[PDB]
Amino acid sequence: AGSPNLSPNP
Amino acid sequence: QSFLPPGWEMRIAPNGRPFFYDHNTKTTTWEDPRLKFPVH
Repeated sequence: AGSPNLSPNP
Repeated sequence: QSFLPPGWEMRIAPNGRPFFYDHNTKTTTWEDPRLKFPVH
């Protein structure tokens, strides 16, 4: 969904 | 929410990632967002 699943890649 | 400021969506991801993500800055962070609370 439009929920935050995009993991920040460091 | 109860933990968490009015920026936020607490999603613990099927990989093991609870991203506390702010919707006014659109930032996905694992850092304590409640830190920003003074925003109010």
